[PDB]
Amino acid sequence: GGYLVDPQTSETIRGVLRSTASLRQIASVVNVEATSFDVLVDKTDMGS
Amino acid sequence: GWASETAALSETATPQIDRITIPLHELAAMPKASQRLLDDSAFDIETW
Repeated sequence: GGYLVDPQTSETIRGVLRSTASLRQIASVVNVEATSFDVLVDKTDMGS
Repeated sequence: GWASETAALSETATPQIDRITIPLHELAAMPKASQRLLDDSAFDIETW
């Protein structure tokens, strides 16, 4: 009778859980719609 | 069995069962037709 019985497949196709910490949590994201982004940053300071 | 009146009938056979897998293959054709014909050939080449 082995052929009569068929196993109940599953409810969904479950997967391995992988971590979701992505450094996008604390870093600064910007919505840029150009081909690039230019951050301007003085590498030195003034004089007095 | 052809059981008697007083016989104390025993267990009997039961048919063994076979399973046959119809693999359900695929049959594909791919005819190519030029668009200059499909629109300029008043016969319905699409449905033909």
